[PDB]
Amino acid sequence: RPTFYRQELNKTIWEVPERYQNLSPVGSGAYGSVCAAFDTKTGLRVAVKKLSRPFQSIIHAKRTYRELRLLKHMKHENVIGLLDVFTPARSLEEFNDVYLVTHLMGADLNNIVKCQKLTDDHVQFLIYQILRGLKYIHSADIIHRDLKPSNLAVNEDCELKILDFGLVATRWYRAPEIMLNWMHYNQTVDIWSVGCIMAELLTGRTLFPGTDHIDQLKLILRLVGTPGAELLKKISSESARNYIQSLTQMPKMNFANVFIGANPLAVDLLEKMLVLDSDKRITAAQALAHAYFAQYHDPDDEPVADPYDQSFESRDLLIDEWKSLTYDEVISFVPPP
Amino acid sequence: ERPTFYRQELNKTIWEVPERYQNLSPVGSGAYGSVCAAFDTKTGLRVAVKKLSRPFQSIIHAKRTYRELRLLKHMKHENVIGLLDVFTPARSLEEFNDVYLVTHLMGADLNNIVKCQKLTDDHVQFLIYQILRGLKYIHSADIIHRDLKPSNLAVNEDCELKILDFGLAVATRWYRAPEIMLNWMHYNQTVDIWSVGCIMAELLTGRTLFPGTDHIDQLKLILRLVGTPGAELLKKISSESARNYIQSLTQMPKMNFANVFIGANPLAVDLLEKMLVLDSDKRITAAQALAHAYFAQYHDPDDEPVADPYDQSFESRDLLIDEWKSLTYDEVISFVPPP
Ligand SMILES: Cc1ccc(-n2nc(C(C)(C)C)cc2NC(=O)Nc2cccc(Nc3ncnc4ccc(N)cc34)c2)cc1
Ligand SMILES: Cc1ccc(-n2nc(C(C)(C)C)cc2NC(=O)Nc2cccc(Nc3ncnc4ccc(N)cc34)c2)cc1
Ligand SMILES: CCCCCCCCO[C@@H]1O[C@H](CO)[C@@H](O)[C@H](O)[C@H]1O
Ligand SMILES: CCCCCCCCO[C@@H]1O[C@H](CO)[C@@H](O)[C@H](O)[C@H]1O
Ligand SMILES: CCCCCCCCO[C@@H]1O[C@H](CO)[C@@H](O)[C@H](O)[C@H]1O
Ligand SMILES: CCCCCCCCO[C@@H]1O[C@H](CO)[C@@H](O)[C@H](O)[C@H]1O
Repeated sequence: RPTFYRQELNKTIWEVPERYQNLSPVGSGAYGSVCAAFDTKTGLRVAVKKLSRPFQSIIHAKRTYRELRLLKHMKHENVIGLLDVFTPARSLEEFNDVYLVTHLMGADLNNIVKCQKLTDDHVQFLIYQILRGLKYIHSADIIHRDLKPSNLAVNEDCELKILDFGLVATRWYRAPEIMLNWMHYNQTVDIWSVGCIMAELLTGRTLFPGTDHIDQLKLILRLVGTPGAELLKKISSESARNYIQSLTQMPKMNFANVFIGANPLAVDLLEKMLVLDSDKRITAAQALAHAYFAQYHDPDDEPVADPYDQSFESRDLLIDEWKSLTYDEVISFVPPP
Repeated sequence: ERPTFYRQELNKTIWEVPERYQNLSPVGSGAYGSVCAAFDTKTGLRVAVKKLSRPFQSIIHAKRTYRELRLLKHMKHENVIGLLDVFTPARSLEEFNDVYLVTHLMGADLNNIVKCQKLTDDHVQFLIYQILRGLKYIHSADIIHRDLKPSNLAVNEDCELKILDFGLAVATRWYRAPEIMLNWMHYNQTVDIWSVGCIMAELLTGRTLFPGTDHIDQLKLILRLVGTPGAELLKKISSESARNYIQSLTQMPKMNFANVFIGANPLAVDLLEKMLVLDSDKRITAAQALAHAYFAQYHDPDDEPVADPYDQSFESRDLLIDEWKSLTYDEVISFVPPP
């Protein structure tokens, strides 16, 4: 049980153990605020996320538990891990604030696509690592839903980690079914995003730079073509089917022609990721075994999540219970080596 | 007059090297590069061949590649690693993507030794003399090693020592100067003298001086020996919160080192006192240490050379990857082997 100190930073109170020094705001919003800090115990730069109003709404209370529980179980080279979690509170009664701590990310993938023309091997290595972390995330029944270059931390050695930085437009990497307000969607949405990211690493530019969601969808159909009869058989929404069925047919462009400078294996993989029908998209685990990643793929070193349930929508509790569940997860936390 | 190259794969790694280098076997690997031991048929020497990893894949890697080549091309001293050769398979700048560095193959490091024998005082004399002689040279080129530790000091069968950097990816923190762990933003050469003091102590006692489990523990262990900061030193810390923090600790006196290192040569103890001072401005320098009576058997003021002027101006430049690559290529092409 450390000694805590108290400061204000941009109209928010930060109560943090002595071990973290030189707290410097690096971002804030309705989900949390983050400070970069110096971890005196380790000498590493850390990010300290203070969650915003964690128990003031039921949805906040729930988000608070979901994030801590998830992050406590994320133990993979290509996924953000939890270095520390704390609270200034000394008991459950006083418990109203939670702080999450991770390795500070310097650079993201967007910092990289804006600095240089990537070689093929550099694209192989980056997309390999995305797919490796995603295979692990998906095996826990988690969908990322916002994969984009700014949520992908890349160090000096091109070692990549998936985070969620939310506190380069999201719409640009987003699966069409999300933009269409689909009833359910699944983890295949994130494969669409990876397709958009890989394209951009291959050409240097945003694949579908839409100005709004409808422009976005227009650009997508232009490349991949209008839905086929097989896909239409699976659209539940009458008004959607009506609209989609009105459109003039658009053919699928030849990707080998679009991406004329790219490795044909890279082109082949993009064709398997950027498919309208999400059921026909390649999965993260299947994409790892694609020839494009032959120099990187190791089926005995592409691990999957631990057995804890991370997908528990059914639980309909009250703020107080989500609160004590969270409090227990904080107290039981064991730091990584 | 380009050599003929042969290709092979060692550990998912392609090694393309001139025929002169035979019998490659991998001896180390990591994020910075991979190393193979080899036999240089031209010279009859065993060599180490280090293939840099992803040399031009990032701006940071590109500048590291250049930095390492420049530094190794400069180092011409008996107690410091020298460059025997540098090569690339590339025939032009437009082909240039791989860099290989060749040095004399080192047998053991100093760490292998301390574990394996209790060292005589003449033995510690010789090893520490050679570290300071190399350090005097490195420091004279305005280079700071920053990671001096037994695993970065190679020692042959004749007890001849070279400083290098074996790192490719025994804790560094154990030999690290207290100000580096305090995040002092403008540290200087004297950090390496701290490290030498820690290494000498270990050679005398046979055990790590300050085996800290983290940065805080490390500092605790250091203060148990050297004492909590004096009034002189506290005044050099301009942070009120830092000052008050240190003052609220249980105050530790300085231990008398002669009372700590039992049975050691009194001269070695005196030298260690001069190296392990908390205030870096008060530490002995490498040049000064060489003249300490501890090394009277070894010291020769006419055989402790300094480096030719070293142009480090690149460090302060922010350049493109293909610019760093082109500059590295110039240095590959201009390399002249040592006779
Ligand atoms: C409700 C909820 C649930 C889960 C997440 N979540 N999910 C994930 C995946 C799926 C990738 C494992 C990750 C999160 N959360 C997450 O990343 N949280 C988090 C925790 C601590 C710090 C940070 N943020 C940052 N970490 C490191 N460097 C940073 C640099 C700048 C900056 N603005 C934020 C940083 C994020 C987010 C929200
Ligand atoms: C980015 C960068 C810059 C500079 C260095 N650096 N600095 C120095 C000083 C300060 C001592 C001059 C030396 C290095 N680099 C360095 O030693 N590189 C290097 C080059 C070639 C081979 C080796 N490694 C080895 N050399 C000889 N025998 C070995 C035996 C085993 C093994 N695993 C490695 C060996 C290291 C290292 C990295
Ligand atoms: C105008 C653009 C048409 C968009 C078509 C998007 C098709 C999305 O793909 C659909 O995803 C669903 C949700 O995961 C699945 O249930 C469906 O089976 C699948 O076909
Ligand atoms: C699955 C698709 C269902 C929703 C798509 C509706 C978006 C319509 O598209 C929009 O509407 C205008 C006409 O209404 C058009 O002139 C424009 O193309 C566009 O702004
Ligand atoms: C255990 C208490 C922590 C000690 C903190 C020491 C950090 C000193 O930090 C240094 O202090 C100097 C003081 O003028 C400044 O010149 C430097 O810029 C600053 O980095
Ligand atoms: C908690 C124990 C305090 C350790 C204090 C270490 C003092 C280091 O020494 C300091 O190093 C700085 C960096 O070069 C110099 O600028 C200062 O002049 C010097 O006093």
